[PDB]
Amino acid sequence: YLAFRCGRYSPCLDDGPNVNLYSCCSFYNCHKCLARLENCPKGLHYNAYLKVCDWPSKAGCTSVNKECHLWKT
Repeated sequence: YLAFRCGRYSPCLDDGPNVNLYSCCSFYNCHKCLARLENCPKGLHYNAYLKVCDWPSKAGCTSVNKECHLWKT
């Protein structure tokens, strides 16, 4: 049924904050056919387990994209 077809802007099935599988500083914010990422302060990683942020040594960054320093949020 493909309920997304929006690309990285719809990696979820509903709406809300979710764990990113690629970026490491900006997590995935699911919003309709749009997934706005959110980079933490001081190049921090988002704690998908708490919908918050935290160093990359505690937030466990396992996203395919470890080098989040590739663009500007």
